[PDB]
Amino acid sequence: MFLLSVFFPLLGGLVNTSPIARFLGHRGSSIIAIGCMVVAFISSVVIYYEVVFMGCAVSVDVFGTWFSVGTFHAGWTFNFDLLTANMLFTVTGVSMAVHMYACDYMRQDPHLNLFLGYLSYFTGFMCVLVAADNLLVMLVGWEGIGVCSYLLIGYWSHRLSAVKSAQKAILVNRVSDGLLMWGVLWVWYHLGSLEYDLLNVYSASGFVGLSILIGAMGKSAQILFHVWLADAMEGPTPVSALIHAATLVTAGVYLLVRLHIHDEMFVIIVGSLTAFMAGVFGATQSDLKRVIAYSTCSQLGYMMVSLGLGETGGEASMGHLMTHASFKAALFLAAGMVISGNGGNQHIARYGGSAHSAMFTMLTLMVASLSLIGWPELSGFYSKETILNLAAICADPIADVAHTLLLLTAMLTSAYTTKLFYQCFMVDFSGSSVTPVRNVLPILAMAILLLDIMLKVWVGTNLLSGMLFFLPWGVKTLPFGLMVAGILTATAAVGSERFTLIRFCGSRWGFDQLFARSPVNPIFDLGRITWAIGDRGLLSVGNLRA
Amino acid sequence: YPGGSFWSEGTQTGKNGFLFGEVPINGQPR
Amino acid sequence: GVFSRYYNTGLLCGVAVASGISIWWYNRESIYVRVKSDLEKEGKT
Amino acid sequence: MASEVVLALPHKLRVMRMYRTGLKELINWSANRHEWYPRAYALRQEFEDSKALTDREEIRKKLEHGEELLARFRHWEPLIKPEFVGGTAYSINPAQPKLKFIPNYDAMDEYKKGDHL
Amino acid sequence: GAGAPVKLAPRPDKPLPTWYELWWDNGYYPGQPAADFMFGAWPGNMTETYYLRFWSVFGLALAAPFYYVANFTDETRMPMVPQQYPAEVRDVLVQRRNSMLKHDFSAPDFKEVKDRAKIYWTPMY
Amino acid sequence: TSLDHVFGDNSNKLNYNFEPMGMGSLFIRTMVMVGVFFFPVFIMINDDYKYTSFLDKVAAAKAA
Amino acid sequence: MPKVVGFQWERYEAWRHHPLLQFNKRNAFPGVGIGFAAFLAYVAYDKSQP
Amino acid sequence: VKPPRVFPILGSPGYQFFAGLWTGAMLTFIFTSKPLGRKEVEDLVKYDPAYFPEYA
Amino acid sequence: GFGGGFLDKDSVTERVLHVTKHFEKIDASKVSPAASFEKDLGLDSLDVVELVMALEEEFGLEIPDAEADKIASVGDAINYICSNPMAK
Amino acid sequence: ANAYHRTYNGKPVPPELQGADYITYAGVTMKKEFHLFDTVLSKLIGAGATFTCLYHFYLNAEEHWHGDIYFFEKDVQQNGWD
Amino acid sequence: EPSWAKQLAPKSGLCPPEFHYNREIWYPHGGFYCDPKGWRKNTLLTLGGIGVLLYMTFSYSTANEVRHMPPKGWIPSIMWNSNVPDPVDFRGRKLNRDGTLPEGESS
Amino acid sequence: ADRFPPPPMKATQEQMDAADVPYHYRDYCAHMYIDYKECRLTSGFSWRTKCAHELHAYNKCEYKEFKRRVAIAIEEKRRRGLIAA
Ligand SMILES: CCCCCCCCCCCCCCCCCCCC(=O)O[C@H](COC(=O)CCCCCCCCCCCCCC)COP(=O)(O)OCCN
Ligand SMILES: CCCCCCCCCCCCCCCCCCCC(=O)O[C@H](COC(=O)CCCCCCCCCCCCCC)COP(=O)(O)OCCN
Ligand SMILES: CCCCCCCCCCCC(=O)SCCNC(=O)CCNC(=O)[C@H](O)C(C)(C)COP(=O)(O)O
Repeated sequence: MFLLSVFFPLLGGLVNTSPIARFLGHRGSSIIAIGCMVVAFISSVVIYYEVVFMGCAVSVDVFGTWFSVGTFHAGWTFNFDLLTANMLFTVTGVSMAVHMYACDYMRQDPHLNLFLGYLSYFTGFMCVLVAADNLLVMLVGWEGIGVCSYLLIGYWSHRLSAVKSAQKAILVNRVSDGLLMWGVLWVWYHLGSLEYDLLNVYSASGFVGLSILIGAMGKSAQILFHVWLADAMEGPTPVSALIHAATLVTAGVYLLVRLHIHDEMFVIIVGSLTAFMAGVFGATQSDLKRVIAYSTCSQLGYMMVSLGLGETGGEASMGHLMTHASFKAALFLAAGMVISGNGGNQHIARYGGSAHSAMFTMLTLMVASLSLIGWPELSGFYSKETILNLAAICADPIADVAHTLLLLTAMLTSAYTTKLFYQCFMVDFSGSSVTPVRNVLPILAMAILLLDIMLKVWVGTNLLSGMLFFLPWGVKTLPFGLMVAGILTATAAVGSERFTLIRFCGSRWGFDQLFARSPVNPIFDLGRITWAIGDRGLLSVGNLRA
Repeated sequence: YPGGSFWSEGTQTGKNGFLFGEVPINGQPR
Repeated sequence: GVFSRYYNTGLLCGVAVASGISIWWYNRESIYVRVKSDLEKEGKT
Repeated sequence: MASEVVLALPHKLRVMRMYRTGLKELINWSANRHEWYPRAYALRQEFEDSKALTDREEIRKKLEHGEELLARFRHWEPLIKPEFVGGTAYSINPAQPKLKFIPNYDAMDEYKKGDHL
Repeated sequence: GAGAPVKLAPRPDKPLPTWYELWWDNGYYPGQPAADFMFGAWPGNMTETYYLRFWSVFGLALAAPFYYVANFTDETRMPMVPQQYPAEVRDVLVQRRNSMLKHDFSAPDFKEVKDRAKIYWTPMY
Repeated sequence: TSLDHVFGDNSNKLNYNFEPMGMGSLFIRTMVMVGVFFFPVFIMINDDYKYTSFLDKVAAAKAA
Repeated sequence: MPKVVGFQWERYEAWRHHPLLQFNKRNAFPGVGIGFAAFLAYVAYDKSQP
Repeated sequence: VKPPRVFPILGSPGYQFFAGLWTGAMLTFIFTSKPLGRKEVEDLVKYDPAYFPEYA
Repeated sequence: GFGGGFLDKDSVTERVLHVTKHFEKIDASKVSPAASFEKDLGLDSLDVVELVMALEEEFGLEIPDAEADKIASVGDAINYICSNPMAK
Repeated sequence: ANAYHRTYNGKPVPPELQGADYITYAGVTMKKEFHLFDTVLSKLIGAGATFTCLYHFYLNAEEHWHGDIYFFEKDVQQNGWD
Repeated sequence: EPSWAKQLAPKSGLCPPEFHYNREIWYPHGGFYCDPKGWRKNTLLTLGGIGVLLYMTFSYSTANEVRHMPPKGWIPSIMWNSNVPDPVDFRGRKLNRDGTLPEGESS
Repeated sequence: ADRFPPPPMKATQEQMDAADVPYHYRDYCAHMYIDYKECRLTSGFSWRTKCAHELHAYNKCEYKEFKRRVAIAIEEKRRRGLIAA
């Protein structure tokens, strides 16, 4: 059962993209994709119960040695331990519902089986990433999900902005991939191996944690790397759900939790600044998918700070990752159903009422939104409150500012999520297209993720749930009051007259515009210099006329 | 869906494109 | 959005109210004393 | 200030474009359409208070000030219907143009299908 | 809805600029710059001077509290010491520079453990 | 021109001269880029300087 | 005090307040009564009397 | 600006005042609640005769 | 359905006549196809701006500004809408 | 298709869209339609979520009214230490 | 009409009738709204081949799984794998293969 | 920490290796952690009701250690002069 969680989504992708799919068509390829995900989810459930609960890790030599020159030895080997089982359960369970949704959402697309094969490849490379036992097979998974993210973001290739969004995701992540590669070189040079179980670091040379942190900041879309994440909304809604829940953005946090070789000052500062920035960014957007994208960036900031706190903080970071994937995928699927019910419009000024959506879509948005804002005794309450209480008792003075930033971020999140519900359903109608979707497949796709939200409350992620870190009632129940403050403010729909702050925040602090000329235009101009002045000029040798 | 259901027959017969641009001449083998 | 002066006045009123609550929080008894007195009160029922 | 296109317009069309863009920017800055209706009425009453003017200098000063206001309050995220330019559904799955086909190209003039030297 | 109309981009009918490969013409109207916001009007008509001017205040407004707590506040602000361990368990736990147990000011080797948690970059020889 | 009344015409042209950036702007932004993207070089140079000045202090106060 | 000047927008778009286009409060919280009744039945079954 | 027709209480002056009141109170609790909590935690044990009988 | 992406003349005419009658000064009996906005109906320029924005709302269109400047009568609006493949 | 029918120009409503099943308001007619699968699945999942919230809140109500400190201090003072 | 156009597949019932897509192009994945006539039989045969691959990789995984620690209770891999060690619980006590405490401390 | 000395460890190294206790949980309440982990990992969905005693006892032990940590900090600050005695 253990190799069935990794191979078999890759097999589904291989089937649906090869000339076998010429004989199946759309109708047969949908069956193949859904079955190939159901099998992998069943295998991951067995792996989860064996490794997490009964504590028996399994190591598999899959395809022998990859390459071995000198003392640099990379093998095709997996290891299934606690983190790997957690990640496999989360990835396969989310990707199954996203496949069941995409087989109905992209029904009218002309190349449906190609899209399903790309989704399966993306899932399989994520499984390869988390199942690897050494750094090089991890890099296979890293670049595989990067390539499949490029193929899926720029799926509608006749649209130029989608193509440029895919290229932007590739380039922004390529900077951090370079830094991560140099960090792998440092790690191997000063420890002698590439396998995770032999990488126990107490005191290393600083470049190790910094360069691995930069490589993780690329994929997890932290500060000065978040710019690709918002533009990745050019792709279809299943792509966004799988990018923001289970694949891609959770890979850097997984890598930092696995290695635990960071220096906590950088991690805490980057995470808290990212959380506050993405909180204020999502409060001032009107595109329905961009608000959810910025909430993803904000929660990744929370997890970054938590893994900065310590080993218990690393466990809480993995726990928040696991519970975040379910309600984030549910939020994106419900938003896709609302968009399709309103004629493709993504602006929240053109919604309202309870006619453009099913009852189940509204229930899904409500329950996932309540889990995200930390409503008591739902799924996100346990993990988010654990991170907040662990940040309130850290003995680092830097974590004092980080906790304040997290509390402000919590109020902002409960503001804009309540605004997303309020604009979508509570206000009067201001669109003109009412085509509500009530198909069986997307409704069952949403119901599965709501079942996982219930499961996280009933069965915890780890042993931290129910442990009491001893805090006064004032410190403990303040995030509930911040949630209520966000709800009351957003339902009052109040606004400020400070329009220059509004347009500074709504334009997202001008990061893209400043990047358009601080590295980008200089790279183009230095290329002009090296070609025209150097190759055609200073180094050019002419002819002798006679 | 054609036929009124997901589980009906398909609706295409013949070449779905020509591999390598090769078209059969008079039914002869290539 | 909505430009409301009642909300803007409520913001400053809330700042003042919670400043008074914070002053009351500073001058409160110890939790040991509060628990001991609460248990002594319950034991006469 | 207006762009080089709007500065080339006749005066009537210049004022009409200013009123139209003001209504659209009020749509962009509002939360809903039901928020937008009384702001649209107020903008209409604002233009009605300068209808009976004759002095071209006062007209020019009011026109230029309003164009400066519209350049200031240009929304960074305008509301565009999805199937038009700048919308989210523009240029996704267009019908293919007619592409020509050459049948059996390898079988035409075999043994002489390389590059000359 | 596949097959929606889309307007085509015209071909060049005048002499081209020397550095024409900064425009992305994909065939449909409109084309774009090679990187967005490199030229043309920015969204909301803002400029680079606008963002640099607002950031010259806003950046120190965000870097101010971290500096204050990292230079004017220390471990003794906490009402309790870190989690206590037996010597055989603690002695390996505080070998990590990453650990939050080096902020235990009641430990007998508090200074020496803090002096061993200084970050270095070039490994010496 | 069959869709110009639906999506706009080709009359409005792009306002850009396709000219290189100014010399001082290019120099300043390149120096900032070198400082940001090559910060390990400056970190290691500072390490070498801080190491050799300590050996200077040792060699100075040792032979006295 | 004139405000009906220049294309009456409320009359033209008075269909936006159709009762089947509004927010429906009857099914705003589906199943919450059933879950509450099951919770009360569980509490009476388990915690109060035994 | 009018409130939504099925929720006219959201446009009431009392509701907007209460939302402002709660929001301002929580925002300043954010900054005040950390040293007050730390003092409460210290005072739990400081006034314990089982630990510090000198402070009663 | 009907038409190669274009709405029929009669339903477009009916919808435009419905949109045009939403003024206080308008007498309903004068509203007909090929009726001028200013000379025949008695609407100023701001009323015409509002009418074209309402027709944009009615047919789900983003009418370009140079095209909206040319619309000056009911028949002009009907002929413009019947030439839109994107008119719904 | 679209879920509402529009009338225009004061025309009569088409006769297929009249009766006890349709609602007309200001010239727009919509249909009162009941969907079974959507309603049953939403009610079942919502009842599950409500029970999951309420049961776990009931199991932790004393630690939520008081804090951790007060609840465990009362437990120590009332019911011994070791 | 060209001579080779009679050999080509029609546009399927999934494709909108006004969509044009150049039917001569051979797409490796199937192309525009692919709907072959015998697709249900091909789907069943590909499901059978996938089941063959599933059995092959299940056998390979079972042959190559290494457990360096005994589990803390009964795991479902005991049913199909004979290399799974006997469970040793959280207190260090050896257990039976069905996960129960042996005689001497049971019941 | 001499005024408030640590209690004896009730769990040996072999007992913590047998329960696979994470090395940052091997403190002066490790035996209660072993009991709580053993109860919860075998109780499935209904762990909050039938492992309530083990979790409550573990949290009570951690409360005792928390109070000792507060007392150690108070004594250290009193010795440094930061809090007047
Ligand atoms: C354009 C990009 C496309 C991307 C494609 C997907 C991503 C791929 C990424 C990784 C690629 C690795 C592929 C390696 C191929 C074989 C290499 C090993 C060769 C060999 O002789 O090894 C033996 C072969 O075993 C076996 O192969 C097992 C025996 C047969 C049983 C299982 C059959 C395979 C079923 C797979 C289903 C589909 C999965 C899709 C990946 C195993 O023994 P060893 O000598 O290594 O000894 C050690 C353990 N005994
Ligand atoms: C820190 C500083 C480091 C310095 C490092 C420098 C490295 C060297 C860089 C250059 C090395 C390559 C040198 C040859 C480059 C040739 C470039 C193209 C020349 C070419 O097209 O050839 C002919 C024209 O030039 C000619 O006729 C070229 C003739 C051969 C050129 C060299 C020989 C010159 C004579 C030798 C004596 C030089 C004086 C010694 C003091 C064509 O002609 P065609 O056939 O089309 O036209 C016939 C009608 N007439
Ligand atoms: C965000 C908000 C930004 C604010 C936007 C700017 C708001 C400022 C508005 C006030 C400024 C003005 O009135 S700008 C000055 C406008 N007034 C005039 O031009 C004098 C009248 N002359 C005429 O020719 C016509 O009446 C004419 C009205 C042009 C056409 O109407 P008709 O053809 O029917 O006749």
